[PDB]
Amino acid sequence: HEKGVPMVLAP
Amino acid sequence: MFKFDKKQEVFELGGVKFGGQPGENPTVLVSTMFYARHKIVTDEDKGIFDRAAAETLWNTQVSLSDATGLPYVNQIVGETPESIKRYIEWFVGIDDRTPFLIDSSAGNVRAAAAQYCTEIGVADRAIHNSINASIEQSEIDVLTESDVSAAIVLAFNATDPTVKGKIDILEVGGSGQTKGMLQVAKECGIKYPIIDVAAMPLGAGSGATIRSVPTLKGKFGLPIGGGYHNMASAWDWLRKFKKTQPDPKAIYMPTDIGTNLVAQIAGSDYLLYGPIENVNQIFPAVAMVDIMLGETAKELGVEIADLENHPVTKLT
Amino acid sequence: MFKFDKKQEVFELGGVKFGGQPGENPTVLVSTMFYARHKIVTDEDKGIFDRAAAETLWNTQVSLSDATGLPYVNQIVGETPESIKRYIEWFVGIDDRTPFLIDSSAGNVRAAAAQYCTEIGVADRAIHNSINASIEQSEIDVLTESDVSAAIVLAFNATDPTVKGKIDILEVGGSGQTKGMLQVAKECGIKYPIIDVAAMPLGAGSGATIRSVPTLKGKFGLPIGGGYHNMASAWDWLRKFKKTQPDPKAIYMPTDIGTNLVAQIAGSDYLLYGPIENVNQIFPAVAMVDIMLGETAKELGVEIADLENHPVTKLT
Amino acid sequence: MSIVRIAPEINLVMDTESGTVTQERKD
Repeated sequence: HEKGVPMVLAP
Repeated sequence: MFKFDKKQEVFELGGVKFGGQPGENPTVLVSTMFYARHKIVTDEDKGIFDRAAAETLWNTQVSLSDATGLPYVNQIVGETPESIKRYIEWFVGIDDRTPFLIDSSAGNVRAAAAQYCTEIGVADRAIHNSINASIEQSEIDVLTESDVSAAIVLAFNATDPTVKGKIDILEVGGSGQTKGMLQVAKECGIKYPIIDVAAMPLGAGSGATIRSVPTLKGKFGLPIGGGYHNMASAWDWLRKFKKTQPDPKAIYMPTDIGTNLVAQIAGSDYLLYGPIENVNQIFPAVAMVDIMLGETAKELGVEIADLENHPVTKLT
Repeated sequence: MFKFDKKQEVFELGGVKFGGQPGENPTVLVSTMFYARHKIVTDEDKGIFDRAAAETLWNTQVSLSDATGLPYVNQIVGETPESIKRYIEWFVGIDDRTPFLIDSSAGNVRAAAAQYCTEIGVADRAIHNSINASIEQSEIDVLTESDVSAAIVLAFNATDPTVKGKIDILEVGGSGQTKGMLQVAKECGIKYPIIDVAAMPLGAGSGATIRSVPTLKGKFGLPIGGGYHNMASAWDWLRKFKKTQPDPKAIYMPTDIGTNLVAQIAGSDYLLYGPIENVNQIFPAVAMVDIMLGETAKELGVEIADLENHPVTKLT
Repeated sequence: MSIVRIAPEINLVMDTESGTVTQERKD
């Protein structure tokens, strides 16, 4: 489908 | 200033395109005639007005629409079944393409307005305003029998003045109902639902109105808009400050014409900019924010439907 | 309606806090005075001006800012080294806390003002308004000796009229290779770099101006603003249409004011709204968007710095 | 590059490098 940005996390 | 990932639906009602990515189609400026205490309406109950002096108000919006390229849609307000029937009868004889919101605060009139539109054949040009959460069983009956195919759904969640409330009244429904107001429309025969944000007064849920414009477009994709000038009209401080200064309308107009521009840049697709008598002040302000939106769209990769009649080309 | 992930830097300049998340801080309203063909200014070269009505134009903004809650900053505009020194001496002699932008087109005048403010003792207030790619070695060398810790970094790429072009002159550097303007300012003493988006005229770079407000703010974190009113004042179509209407100002002002509200909802932290004579029309309009921005701040999770003095609580 | 939050409820979010208004994937 119309996907989106991935979840920007931190280590 | 942004493009939407969720594929935006564009509805072409009577030569006017509702919907699309920001900048793809120009904003649809929806005027309002025969409203409460219009200076041309002499007999409000009987729908008797100055027919010669009203065609001049309409021809002012027609001529300025040809210069800026901004499409125009009427909104025929009425409060009695007889009045709104004569208002609709007049409008279709002076113009034969432009849609018209059959708006009323009383569900009986919208019931009467819907029957009349299909009776005389002008029903594909009629937008029912509005399918709110308080719609009764009788109003559904006349709407589904009628030939009205496009209607405005009011994203009003009474006990939830938040973005999640507006989504829930369209998705799951609120209180007093069992089905979402965006699905009640479908069973009413509305093939073209047009979401209304139901702008709330300033200081009582006005921030959720402007943040629902890019939220109810990136969640549903249907055309999004509403009457944002009600936020500056319900403002008590402005109603007091503007009286001290010598010109009350010199200060209120930039604020009243600022609610639309703020929501327009946030993704709004049509603007119930209020009385028709403000044509010469809303079109320059709205066509400016449409040049800004028509520039990012040309740069963000969005394709514009008719670039030749866009405000980014006619007015630049 | 935004909440940037990048932590926003708040700079306090004489009590006027620049920056923060949209809704955290009330919008700053920079007001140009002593501009070209100002009525008060009689000798544009020796800086004579009325000095009596000049207070009246400055007391009006203080009273309005004490009614709306929006911070006010002055922008002193001069053309000759003697004229600009005359304005700073007056302004510091009437207001002792509010900062000012020593604005001027010529480099030699801005350096003279920045050097003069150091000798007078008010240079923590100066917001000397130019760090542009068209900067000579003469101005940077005097700005380094002067005790001016704030400057308006202008993101103007003549070669690249895109949002990426705005980033590159700030980070990497364009015409005038290397030492981007955000990194020239650090090496000339500027401790509080305030970014200007360099509003391009409508039809050429006016889309990149509004999309740069959430772009450069979410990339650098520094306060973002600019003179968005220049987009409407330099519109060719509006000038022709305005002069035909019975009231030319009432058609132009909603468009001119709307350039600021459109860019304010995008995340702009300060607004160069033009002449100070337009103070009664920009404050109600900007304060209306701060109520809207001051409500999504309390919904998205932003923490308002001082709720008791925000326009969301002072008004409404 | 900035994940500008505009609607944590429906997870909607901006993407400043592309200009899109996307929906952050939990995946």
